[PDB]
Amino acid sequence: MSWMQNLKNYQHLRDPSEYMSQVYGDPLAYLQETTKFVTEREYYEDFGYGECFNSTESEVQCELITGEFDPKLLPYDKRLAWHFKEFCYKTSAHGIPMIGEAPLEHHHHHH
Repeated sequence: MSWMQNLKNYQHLRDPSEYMSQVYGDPLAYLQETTKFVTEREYYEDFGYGECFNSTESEVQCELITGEFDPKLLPYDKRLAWHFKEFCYKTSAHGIPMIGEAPLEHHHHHH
């Protein structure tokens, strides 16, 4: 699984694999990250709750940690830190469950 970090640790190539290892759920998530690398309407509009805010079967427990979301092993740029960590490795769930602007906009989820 360490290959996931090995790709996402740096941005030298346009290979989608770096972002396919970033997000494990809905294609739209790492699709927008592949074309942008930064926040986007669709990137947090259909998202908000799940492994990486996604609506797919939780398998690696991103709500706490996966073993690939280790802060010591993943380099953090300003844009990387905000988008990557908050979307995937965010453990909290407050009034803003999105990457940025969420005026009481909570995506459907179950407790």
